[PDB]
Amino acid sequence: DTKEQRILRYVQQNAKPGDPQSVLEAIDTYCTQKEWAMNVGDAKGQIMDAVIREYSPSLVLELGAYCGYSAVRMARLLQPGARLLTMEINPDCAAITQQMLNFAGLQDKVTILNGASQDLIPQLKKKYDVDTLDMVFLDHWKDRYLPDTLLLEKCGLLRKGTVLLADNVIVPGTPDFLAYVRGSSSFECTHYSSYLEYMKVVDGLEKAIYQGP
Ligand SMILES: Nc1ncnc2c1ncn2[C@@H]1O[C@H](CSCC[C@H](N)C(=O)O)[C@@H](O)[C@H]1O
Ligand SMILES: Oc1cc(-c2ccc(F)cc2)cc2cncnc12
Ligand SMILES: [Cl-]
Ligand SMILES: [Cl-]
Ligand SMILES: [Mg+2]
Repeated sequence: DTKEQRILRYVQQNAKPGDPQSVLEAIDTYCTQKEWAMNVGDAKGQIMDAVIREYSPSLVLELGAYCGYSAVRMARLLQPGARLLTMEINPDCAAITQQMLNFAGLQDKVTILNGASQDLIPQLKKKYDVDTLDMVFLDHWKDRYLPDTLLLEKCGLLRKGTVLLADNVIVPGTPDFLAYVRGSSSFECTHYSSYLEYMKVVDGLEKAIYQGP
């Protein structure tokens, strides 16, 4: 078995079904005590939670699901009827994510789209009936942050006030994205310094608010 399979099994055996908080705790504990994994983690998770509660987004897009940690984290704070779409290129992780969401009881709030973000983003309007996004969590490969942001704008998916929240802007880092949004009059940016998940290593999130053309 894989590390991802072991994470899911641990959750199933150490958290309570339908209790998102106990799922996060179980993942955090396994990844602290047993095997590191690239979940956004509790340190940065807490800053995400603060952002989510500030904006109360009705429709969130996540880029990069992995084992579903962040999707559980965001979905648990969504208001009734509010939705998350999460894109995941690896089918094994998409399957882990779905199972994680099911265990947590958040499956009716989340749709996991198995495919590349660059292929799926142009389908959101027609195929998934999206108008505009309220928030986007960028947490997939770091070289896609900038191209996918520009694609989101091209496809008419951003509106005035759409909140981009980007993980890992320090480690591994996303230099082209960071310099772009910070230099653009189309974004209002704020940096939230934190720590790499499960490590004493500085990391941070960037919040970039779309201001229109
Ligand atoms: N272009 C792409 N489109 C969709 N998913 C991608 C991608 N490039 C990478 N990924 C996926 O992005 C993930 C990054 S890890 C995501 C962790 C998750 N947000 C959390 O905090 O819990 C991996 O599962 C990887 O397969
Ligand atoms: O949060 C993350 C962390 C790391 C990562 C890996 C190795 C390392 F040494 C440090 C950090 C990689 C990621 C890829 N996609 C999404 N999120 C990531
Ligand atoms: Cl990467
Ligand atoms: Cl952490
Ligand atoms: Mg990350």
